[PDB]
Amino acid sequence: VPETRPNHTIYINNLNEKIKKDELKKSLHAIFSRFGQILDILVSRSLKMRGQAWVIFKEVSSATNALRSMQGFPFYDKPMRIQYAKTDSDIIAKM
Amino acid sequence: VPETRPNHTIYINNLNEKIKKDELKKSLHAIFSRFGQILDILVSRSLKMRGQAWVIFKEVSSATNALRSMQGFPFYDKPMRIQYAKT
Amino acid sequence: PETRPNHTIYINNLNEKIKKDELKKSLHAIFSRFGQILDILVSRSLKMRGQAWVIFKEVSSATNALRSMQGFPFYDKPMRIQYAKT
Repeated sequence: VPETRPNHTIYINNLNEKIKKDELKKSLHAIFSRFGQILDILVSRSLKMRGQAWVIFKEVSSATNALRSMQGFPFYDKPMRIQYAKTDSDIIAKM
Repeated sequence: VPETRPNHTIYINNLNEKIKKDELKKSLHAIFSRFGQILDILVSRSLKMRGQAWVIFKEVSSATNALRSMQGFPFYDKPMRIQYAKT
Repeated sequence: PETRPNHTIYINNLNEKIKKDELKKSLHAIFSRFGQILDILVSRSLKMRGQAWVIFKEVSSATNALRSMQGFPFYDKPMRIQYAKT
């Protein structure tokens, strides 16, 4: 059940697909910044990748609090669906 | 993203529209009183207020614990959708 | 009542594709971080499908598991969690 095992990265699904990547990244930064230091936020607007984002935290504890605190939060009328990434970002190996 | 910025008041939607007002308020009180001092609960089944409820806590910290703990709780067979109220 | 803390969480909206043995091993792997699990009840009878009970040694463990895993998207389905009721 790797998606339930804490690591530095949360995977968010069920995001409103009408939000532009630029606006999405700024909004996710304002939502998630209260849980710890964000290294970066990933959004692909490649057709298959819409409604999805990755928030990478400096510490695992920050990602866990963010995941438990924001699970199901109705953002632009849609509940956020949050997991941990199955694999954690290469940036963590470089920390 | 002001719906995600902590406030004294939580805004709940996706409430079961078949529950009547006196029973919905009493149930909302019984669920939310463990998180802090509740100043008041606004429910109306009138117009664009239906399926919704405002719980006003004495302290913001109580609202934050209430919203995070009860987000998606299946209340009368519907998952609670909880935001902070707008200022 | 479903909101009043007790030793046991009742989970539904579980994907019915999952078989008894894998579902119990998966639920133990998911919920073991919240406290000591005493057992997990699963039945693959029709009326018991998509459902499970996780019994913790302490009520505080059950409360943490329910608040922490509420709505968790497991096999494409957000977990629905309540405390066990009569």
